[PDB]
Amino acid sequence: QNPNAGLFKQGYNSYSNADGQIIKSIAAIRELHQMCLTSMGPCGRNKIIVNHLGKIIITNDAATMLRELDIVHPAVKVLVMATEQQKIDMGDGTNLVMILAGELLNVSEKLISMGLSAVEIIQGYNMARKFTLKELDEMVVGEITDKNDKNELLKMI
Amino acid sequence: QNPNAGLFKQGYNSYSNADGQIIKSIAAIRELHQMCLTSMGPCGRNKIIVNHLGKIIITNDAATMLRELDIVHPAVKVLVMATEQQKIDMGDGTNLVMILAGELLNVSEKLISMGLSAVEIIQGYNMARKFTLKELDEMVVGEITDKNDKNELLKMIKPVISSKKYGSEDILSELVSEAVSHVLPVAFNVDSIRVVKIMGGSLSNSTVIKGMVFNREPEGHVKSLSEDKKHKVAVFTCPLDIANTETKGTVLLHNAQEMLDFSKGEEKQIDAMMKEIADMGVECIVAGAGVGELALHYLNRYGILVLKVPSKFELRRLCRVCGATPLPRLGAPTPEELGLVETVKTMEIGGDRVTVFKQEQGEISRTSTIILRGATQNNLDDIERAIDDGVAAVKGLMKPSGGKLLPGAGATEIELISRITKYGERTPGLLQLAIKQFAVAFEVVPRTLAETAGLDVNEVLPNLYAAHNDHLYKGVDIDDEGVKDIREENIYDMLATKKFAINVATEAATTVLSIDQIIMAKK
Amino acid sequence: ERTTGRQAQISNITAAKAVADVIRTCLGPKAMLKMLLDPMGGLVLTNDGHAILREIDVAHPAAKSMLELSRTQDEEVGDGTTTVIILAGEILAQCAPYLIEKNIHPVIIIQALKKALTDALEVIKQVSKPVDVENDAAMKKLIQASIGTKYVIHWSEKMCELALDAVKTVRKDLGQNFEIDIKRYVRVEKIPGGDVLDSRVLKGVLLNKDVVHPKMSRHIENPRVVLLDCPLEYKKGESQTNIEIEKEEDWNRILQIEEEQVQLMCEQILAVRPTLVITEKGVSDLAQHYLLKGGCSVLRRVKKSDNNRIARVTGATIVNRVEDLKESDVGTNCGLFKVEMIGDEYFSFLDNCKACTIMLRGGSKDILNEIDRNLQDAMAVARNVMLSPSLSPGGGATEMAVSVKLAEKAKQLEGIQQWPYQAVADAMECIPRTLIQNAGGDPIRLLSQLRAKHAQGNFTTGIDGDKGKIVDMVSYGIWEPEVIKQQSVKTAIESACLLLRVDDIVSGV
Amino acid sequence: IVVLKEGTDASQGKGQIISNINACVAVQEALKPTLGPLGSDILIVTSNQKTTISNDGATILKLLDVVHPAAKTLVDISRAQDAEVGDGTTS
Amino acid sequence: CKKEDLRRIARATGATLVSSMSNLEGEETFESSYLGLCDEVVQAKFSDDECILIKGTSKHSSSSIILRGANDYSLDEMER
Amino acid sequence: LLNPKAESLRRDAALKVNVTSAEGLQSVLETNLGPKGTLKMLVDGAGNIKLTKDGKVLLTEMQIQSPTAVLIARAAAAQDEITGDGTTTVVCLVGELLRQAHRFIQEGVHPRIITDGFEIARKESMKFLDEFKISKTNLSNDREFLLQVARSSLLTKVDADLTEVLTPIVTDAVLSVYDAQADNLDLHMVEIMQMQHLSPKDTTFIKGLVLDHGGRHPDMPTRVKNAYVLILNVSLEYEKTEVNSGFFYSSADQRDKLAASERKFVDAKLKKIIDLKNEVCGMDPFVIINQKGIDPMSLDVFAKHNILALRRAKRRNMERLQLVTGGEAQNSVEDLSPQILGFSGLVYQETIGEEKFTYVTENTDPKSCTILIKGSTHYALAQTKDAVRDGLRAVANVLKDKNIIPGAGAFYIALSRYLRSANMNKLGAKGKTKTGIEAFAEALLVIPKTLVKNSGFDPLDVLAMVEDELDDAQDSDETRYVGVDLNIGDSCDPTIEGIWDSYRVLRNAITGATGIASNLLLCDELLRAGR
Ligand SMILES: Nc1ncnc2c1ncn2[C@@H]1O[C@H](COP(=O)(O)OP(=O)(O)O)[C@@H](O)[C@H]1O
Ligand SMILES: Nc1ncnc2c1ncn2[C@@H]1O[C@H](COP(=O)(O)OP(=O)(O)O)[C@@H](O)[C@H]1O
Ligand SMILES: Nc1ncnc2c1ncn2[C@@H]1O[C@H](COP(=O)(O)OP(=O)(O)O)[C@@H](O)[C@H]1O
Ligand code: BEF
Ligand code: BEF
Ligand code: BEF
Ligand code: BEF
Ligand code: BEF
Ligand SMILES: [Mg+2]
Ligand SMILES: [Mg+2]
Ligand SMILES: [Mg+2]
Repeated sequence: QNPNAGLFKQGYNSYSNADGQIIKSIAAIRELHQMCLTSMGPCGRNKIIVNHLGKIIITNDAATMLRELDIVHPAVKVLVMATEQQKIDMGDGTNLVMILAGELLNVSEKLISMGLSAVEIIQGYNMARKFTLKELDEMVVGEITDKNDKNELLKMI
Repeated sequence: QNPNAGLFKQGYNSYSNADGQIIKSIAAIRELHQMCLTSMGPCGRNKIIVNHLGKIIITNDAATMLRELDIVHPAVKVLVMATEQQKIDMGDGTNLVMILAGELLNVSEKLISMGLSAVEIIQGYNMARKFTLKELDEMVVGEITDKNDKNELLKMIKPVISSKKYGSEDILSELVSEAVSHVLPVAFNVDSIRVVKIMGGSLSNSTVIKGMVFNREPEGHVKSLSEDKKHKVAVFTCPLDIANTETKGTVLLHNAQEMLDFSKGEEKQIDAMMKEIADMGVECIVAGAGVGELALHYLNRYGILVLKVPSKFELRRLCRVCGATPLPRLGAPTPEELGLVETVKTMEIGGDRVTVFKQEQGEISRTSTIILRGATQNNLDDIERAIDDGVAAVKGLMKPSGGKLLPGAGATEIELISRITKYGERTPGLLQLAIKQFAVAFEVVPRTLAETAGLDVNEVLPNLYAAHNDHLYKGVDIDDEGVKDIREENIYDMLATKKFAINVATEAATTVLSIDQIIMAKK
Repeated sequence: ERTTGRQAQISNITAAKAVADVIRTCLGPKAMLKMLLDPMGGLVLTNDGHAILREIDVAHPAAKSMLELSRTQDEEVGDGTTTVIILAGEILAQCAPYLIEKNIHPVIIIQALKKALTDALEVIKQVSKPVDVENDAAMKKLIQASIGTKYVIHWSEKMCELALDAVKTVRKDLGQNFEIDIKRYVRVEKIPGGDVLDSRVLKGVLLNKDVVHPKMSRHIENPRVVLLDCPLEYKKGESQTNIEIEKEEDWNRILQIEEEQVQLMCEQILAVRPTLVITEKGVSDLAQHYLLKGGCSVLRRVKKSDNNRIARVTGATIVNRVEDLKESDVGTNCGLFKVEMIGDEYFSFLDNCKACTIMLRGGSKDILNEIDRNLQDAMAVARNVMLSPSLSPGGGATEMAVSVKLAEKAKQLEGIQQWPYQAVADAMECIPRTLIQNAGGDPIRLLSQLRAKHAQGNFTTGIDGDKGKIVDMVSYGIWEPEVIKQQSVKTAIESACLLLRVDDIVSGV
Repeated sequence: IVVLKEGTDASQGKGQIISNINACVAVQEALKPTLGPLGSDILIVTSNQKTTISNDGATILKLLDVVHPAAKTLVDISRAQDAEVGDGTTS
Repeated sequence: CKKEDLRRIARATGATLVSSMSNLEGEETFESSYLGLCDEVVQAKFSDDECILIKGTSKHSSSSIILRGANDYSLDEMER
Repeated sequence: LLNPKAESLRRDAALKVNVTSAEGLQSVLETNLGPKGTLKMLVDGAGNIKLTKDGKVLLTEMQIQSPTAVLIARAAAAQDEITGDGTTTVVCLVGELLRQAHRFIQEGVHPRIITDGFEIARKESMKFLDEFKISKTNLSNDREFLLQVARSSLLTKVDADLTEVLTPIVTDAVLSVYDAQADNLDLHMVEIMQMQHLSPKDTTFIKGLVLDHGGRHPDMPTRVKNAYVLILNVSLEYEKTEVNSGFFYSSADQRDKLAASERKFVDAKLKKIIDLKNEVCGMDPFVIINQKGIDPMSLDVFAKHNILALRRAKRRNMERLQLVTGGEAQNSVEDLSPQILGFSGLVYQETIGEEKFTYVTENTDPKSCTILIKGSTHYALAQTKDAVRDGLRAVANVLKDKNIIPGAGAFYIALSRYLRSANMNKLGAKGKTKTGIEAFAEALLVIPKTLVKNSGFDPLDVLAMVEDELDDAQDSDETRYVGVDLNIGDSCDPTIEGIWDSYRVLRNAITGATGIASNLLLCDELLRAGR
């Protein structure tokens, strides 16, 4: 009975944001966030991921779990991407990129609720980010004397 | 890949005329036209139509073929409708309504080709039609003196029987004109000519009785009555037995007396009812209703010939043979209610026993029967179709001056060609086209008669034309040389018929042109 | 199969939140029409919340609970339907974080929400002003208020009229509270065509049933009405009544008796000298005749509901057996008996030139159902006030007041018990916001200003619909029955409290 | 309408840890009889069709296939034991 | 009516559950002999619904509670 | 957001669809609009050919599945169900209305602004009508004016020559039932007997009442010339015991005695009438009709005394006959007076082979005629009736509403222009709401355009002419009605040609189409939930 309009392409699925899409995505992310939120920290736990070719894997690390999973949500693949940057371009901190990137988008909807524009939240976030890198350059307490003295290495690793 | 638009209804099929639909329809009609175009005329052929329930049928007639077929094209059903008008409202001319209605639409596209509007062709056709009825009222040559004189009837029914059953054209029309006179008083009802038929011999043995024949047997030992004039007869709506009570009605018995006595009690009570009527002179009682056991038993003793005839349509046409009157109850058969029968015996026809109900002079009958003998049941049926065709045309010559008549063999038609065209290039404007076409249309009646006669139409047609321009009797020589003369054989289509037809064909053919879009649905 | 943990909780919250999401664009003066397709065939082109959610089957349990909220609310007050859904959601949603993020147990969040509700309800009655339930002008500009946001507004005044002119008509105080059974005593009657204004509130009834016999009165001046249960034809025995006859002329005897009893029956009726006899059951052809010359017009087959409303605008109490037909069962107090033929369809009227019959006219059988429902909302908020002469600051003003008095208190409570309380406050704010949004203005902007102006400068300050600027209610006024603001917040906080009690969901009878 | 894994099971919770324990217990209770001087012995006819009979707990836990992640570690530590030592595998 | 209520509506107005007016060999509901004394019988409404109340009675002592909630889902459980 | 299953066109897609469909339905019915329309021939799933050009016919005769196409259909049927005319116009008006509105929606304007405009325009349209109409004197007996109303609402569905055949037959009928001196009328009192055989041009007007069920008995009156007429309604046939009964004869002929005992109840009530045809004209100067039955034995009794007995009559004929003759609808035979029979002159039963056809010719106080529709086939017999009804309810409307409106789209081309220059110097509207009334205004030009679009002459051009030949008599003052001449391509005076649109139709067409369209435009989501 119900008609259907404006279709001439092929059989896709268009999720217009004017359909509360940003939140549909926050959801998908929210789900994989909880997985990483309990892997970080010494008090973190492991997860046994079982390969799509059938291999057991157990890891505290985040960039690895995500790697071994069959992610599919486009808005999620994006954050799994950032977990790659971290593992390649740093090897460490892979877990913290997730937890924040997600938590950012979490306390992000609170704003979208009020009425804050997308572009407004973006800008404010970058403004707050660049500002956040500054403090870190000075929030810095000690600094290893670059000693590279074997014992000095053990204080870092 | 290809899209599709403007659809929100359900799965139909809309044939917009702006898609050359009028012609798609002319096609469908064109197809069933050829079937009728070879059935008309004495030189017509039959078709064996085999029922959708599986029954064989063979008929020259057109309205019958169409009836027995599973037509489906909306533009065609319309012309099949007109063939119904003709069969109901005239019984004859059913074939000519098709051939014209179609031929009209055929020479109709020639116009649509040029550019002539739908509405323009319609108008021009009606203008040419009304004009065509006028001439027919005056193109009329003779007119039967309404004589109704038996011999005068045979002059009319003979041309109707030929070109339906040509060959026994006279043995037939004679056989019917004789059935009609027996019921026509001295200063009409089609029903008063019931027709029976039975396998055996050929038609040469066909007959005409002054009353109907029945199949069942006389019921009592009363086999068949006597051969001495007059026989008092009593008809009954009620059944011969102790009536009953529509609300239950059970016999009760409190004491043995009731019983012992009830037994023979009703026994004689039946005798009573029987007796008393047998007394009033009756000797033949036709029982439209049931007949009790004891009842017939007593009557058997009173030589009362019985005849169960449940057919309330037969019983009624029966009374109009003897003179009797149907009696709702039982017991008061007034000497007035009774009727007289000359013969009521049992004859074996073709091997099987049947009861008769005729008269040899005294007590005239208003319901005669034509007993047709034949060998092929099939054929024998198409004959009863011809007997109706004639009768229908007779009941039509009645009261309002139906005797009027014009040349058959298409002779009339040829004249009508020129005469309608007279009006053609005489009316100003572009209507002149359609009016002229409407005239060409009338060339089907002649041409086909020749075509069906194996005559080279391209020869008979011009011949019959120049032979029409005092002498507008020249028609198509069914059998030879050029044409022949209508008068040469006392053959002609009466006005009432051929006129009403032209009017029905013009409606049919016109409504088909008024439709400028069609919509169907899944079945 | 099973889903324990926050897993459960979440899906419940999201479910409930989604329910809101659908009709949120139906709350406001510029509210749109959700043309829904019912299974049976036809359609529903209404924007009246409950009438939408009814036409949408849902799956998730919470979404089922959330959906029935709109119903129980549409049963208390006729209005405030969409609002309860939106609030009921935002409450659960605004708890979502402190529910798991701040790991507060469901018991605690419930203990607070139940507390914050009562305080919140105070602030409602606190800002509510009373009203003259009798002042025709106040009632009109009250009913008018809840007629906006609906297709029926282009005749707003005309509507409140038919509203009051019917609320008051079927009303009947009674005291030994006020009883207004709009349902059984205000039978509506939607008739296709004409104009909207061409509709009136006939003080009587309107049946399309014609007259039992041709030569019968088309309209008795002041008719004497007689309403009855029992039919008008030869009755039969409720036992094994079987007759045995062998006594010949006895058939005629019994067959006659039938005519005889129909006679008697006509007598008992004719006795109290009636002009109009309306029975719920049939009317034997014979009985018609004896009631014809008996001098009265007859109406066969009329619904109980149709009949018992007649017996309130004719006084004619309905009576079964006729040999008991009293004369008190008159037909006094009943104007004419018109029988207007409305477009090839005969009707019959019973106006008097306790129960009225609102007769609506519009432009389609379809468009009328819009009106009927719209009207019901009017005629219901009228009834509410009749039974609670208190009103609340419309334009979402009330909703914002409670937002602050609660927000303030919450902030000054201290203890984990604060977060859930705080949320109820943050929640409430969504209504002036949904309004401002469906208006087009900037939510973050207008609210901060509405909220501030509220914080000090009066509390009867809501947002103006077609405008989009914050206005004071008193100013252009749009108060709504205080009762609505009760339920909307009563059950919404309850709903939330129920679903929050769930930590597990299972499937199988 | 969107998804995040394409129909691919994954359990969590406190029960998850308990499932795994019990899972391992099974593979454990399995070898308990093959222990001690008077220890029972097993007869495994793998889907291979090769019939074997032994007590090297390693050899038994190798013929059990075992796919449960958790319970599958008991198969690993049993193999290592038959390496760095050579005996005690059962235990 | 619910016969499980009348049994308790009657012990509560002191009345008598009239099985069939007889006693020895006659016929009567026996004026106030079988009847019950109640303070007031009223049909209170509750939105949508509307039931009867026999509040205040001779020897009733009795009570009866009526839950009101958000919907049937919570309500069934409230009572539950 | 959602739950499995259940689809829903949302946002501007839903509006896109709604307008889409409407525009569509519009184009599909435009063809059968105007006298110069198109005759479609639609056949059902059984092969029942049927011709039409009446929007309603074509509309309720089709299976539509488009939700918007229904709300528009239903509102259009609800129009032929009140004004009985203009079912076609209303579908175009809601169509063209949505197109004109979609243009300003497409540019940005919130629909609520185009709906606001519509209501505003609507009122102004209905005001303008009351100032545009033409109060015609209640004075009937002006058959001349009414015969122009008959032809007006007839050429919209008739074979041209047949218009002239039915134009009177309809008017005389309406009049014949109408009660002069203001009062009222109920068309139900105009029987519309229809019979096959002989084309639909042969149909006739009977001042009396024609029926089917004739005297079913041989020795019956073939034609009761000049006589009384009994309006009967009591069962003149065998009956049964309303309580379970049964006979039990113990004696041989006791049977018989009980046989007649059953029938005797008949004759009891049957005698009370047979002596009435004695007690009146018991010497020749007669016919009973009866709604119920008349068994065999009884038909004899009546046939015996030459009393034409009819049985099973259309029950609404009680009232129709009670006007064609005057006699009371005699329910029971007890209190039956000889001074309450009715009277008719020639009352003859034309038998058409198995078919009986009793007429009630020659009357003194008719007040209830019968339009006998003739016709060779069923398809024509169908359409011819659907033409009479749509043109009879059309004349009787000219009476009810003592006003009339010039046709040829005069009123539309008028209101259209008016609204244009109105708000230009009215401002008695609103802010950006001018859009909506502007649309509504331009919208109205449907009828004039479509009217000629069907004829042929270019809509844009000929309508331009009316716009000129119009203000011509405005820049020269004086009022001159202008319409589109669907024969030439120039304008003309509707009133002079004899072209009229019934007032109540226009009043329920505009208020109607707007009701739908204006409520469609405020739609933003098409649900489809609830298995
Ligand atoms: N004897 C005949 N010779 C020439 N034409 C005849 C003869 N008899 C009948 N016809 C022609 O038969 C034609 C009609 O065809 P027919 O088969 O009789 O169909 P119908 O009579 O049903 O139209 C008439 O035009 C008539 O001229
Ligand atoms: N005229 C208006 N201007 C601003 N707010 C309005 C106006 N009309 C209704 N309201 C507010 O919007 C809500 C009513 O909207 P409505 O769409 O009628 O929802 P419901 O179905 O709950 O009545 C209430 O908060 C009321 O205060
Ligand atoms: N001959 C005519 N010339 C101009 N207008 C006419 C003419 N005859 C009737 N019309 C127009 O016919 C229109 C109605 O179309 P019609 O086909 O009757 O559909 P409906 O009446 O169902 O809307 C009226 O608006 C009227 O103005
Ligand atoms: F998991 Be991280 F890289 F320490
Ligand atoms: F075929 Be026809 F009727 F002579
Ligand atoms: F919009 Be609500 F239901 F009055
Ligand atoms: F089984 Be063990 F290796 F002794
Ligand atoms: F074609 Be409409 F109904 F006059
Ligand atoms: Mg012939
Ligand atoms: Mg409301
Ligand atoms: Mg019309």
